[PDB]
Amino acid sequence: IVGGTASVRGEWPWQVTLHTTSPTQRHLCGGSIIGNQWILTAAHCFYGVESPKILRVYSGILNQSEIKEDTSFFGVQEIIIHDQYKMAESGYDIALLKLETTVNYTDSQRPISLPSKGDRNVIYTDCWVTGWGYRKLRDKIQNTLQKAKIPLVTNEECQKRYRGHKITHKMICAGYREGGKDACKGDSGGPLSCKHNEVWHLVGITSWGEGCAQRERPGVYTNVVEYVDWILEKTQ
Ligand SMILES: Cn1nccc1-c1cnn([C@H](CC2CC2)c2ccc(-c3c(-n4cnnn4)ccc(Cl)c3F)c[n+]2[O-])c1
Repeated sequence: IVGGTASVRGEWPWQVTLHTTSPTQRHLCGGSIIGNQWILTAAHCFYGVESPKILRVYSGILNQSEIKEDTSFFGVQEIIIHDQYKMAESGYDIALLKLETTVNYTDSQRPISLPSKGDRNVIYTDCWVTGWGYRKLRDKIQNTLQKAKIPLVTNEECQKRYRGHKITHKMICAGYREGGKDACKGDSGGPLSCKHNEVWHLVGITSWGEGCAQRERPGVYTNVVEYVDWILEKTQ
């Protein structure tokens, strides 16, 4: 996260850190708890992942340094990538992780609701991007989970900033005109979380952008509301 600030414990309890363990253990991507056995993340995260065997899902984590050899984690039973996914910039950047067991929800590990049926025309004005990613394009995975408040941009404006790409209704963009706050390397797969009527909804999945926090180059997110039917079909 560029231009963000440190979170505190329990602040974003649906945020998980997905680790790979091949050839070494490291944070790979963010993700969001959406059910007791289900993480929603980005399909692009699994480029070069040979199988679910090497993945570990950690929940209730504030600092990456909390993770040691005896830290509990969830195994991944299945990676479900959208059947139309080819590359992040062309959309369908969405994946479900089915965990090997059920999360028991606690103050530190909580689900986030999907965008609600009937809220199709809600204007979200309180949206936050979170993660352990870089604070600038040439950096390092951060220890403490970072947060940044970022305004949604219309798809029309977003297309004007990305005239080499097809910005579709299945994407949502977010960013300041002058830049300064954005996701960056290591944040993808995590949530764009928006609060409406004091309830958090998973509005976006952090996906891609041209650089990090550049002026007139918003971050691009998978528009979760357009995949609710797909999510429900897979989780049922
Ligand atoms: C894990 N790891 N450890 C070390 C390095 C990394 C690493 C490297 N790239 N990535 C991912 C993709 C990769 C996981 C398949 C990635 C790709 C793009 C973005 C991104 C950007 N950026 C544009 N230029 N940089 N960022 C801007 C906006 C928005 Cl909205 C974004 F999503 C974020 N991430 O995370 C993780």
